[PDB]
Amino acid sequence: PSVELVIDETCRVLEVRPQNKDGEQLISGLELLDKNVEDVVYELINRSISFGFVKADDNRKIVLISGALNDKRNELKTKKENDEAELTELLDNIKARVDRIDNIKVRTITATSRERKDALKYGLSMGKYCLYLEAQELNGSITIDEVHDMSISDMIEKLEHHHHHH
Amino acid sequence: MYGYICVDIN
Repeated sequence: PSVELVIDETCRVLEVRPQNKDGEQLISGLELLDKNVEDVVYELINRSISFGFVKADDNRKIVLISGALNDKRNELKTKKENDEAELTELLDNIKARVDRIDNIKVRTITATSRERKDALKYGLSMGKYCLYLEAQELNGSITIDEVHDMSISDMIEKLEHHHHHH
Repeated sequence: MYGYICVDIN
């Protein structure tokens, strides 16, 4: 369930847009605009349980909160590290916020403008593109089509059960 | 303009 939430300086989600088709049906009829990203993701995960896209209690479910620093922010590269650091803390807050839901274990991945441009074209979230990218380095036996339907939890084991060795 | 958060719920 890949969704991209564009946030303002005040941490409020300006627009909720789908990265993948699964996220599109999930966000159908969701008013989550002008609200803080922390509550936005919390309601979003819970609605993924309601629609039944993902299993709440059955599997060790990894929920991915990935965030990238925007292209316009990256106009200059002066202390872009600082913005990334604050972004990492922003994501760390989202992580601690949404982990309060039943059997939700969260991974947070900070990404650059590259992962986001590619992720929206490949039809995934930034972090699911990022671990796919790394999984093609660690193996290369993972296709982009399967990534649309698979779990990010299953992607972690794709990366760890790496078979670029024969 | 701060950033974009791509979530993937499993």
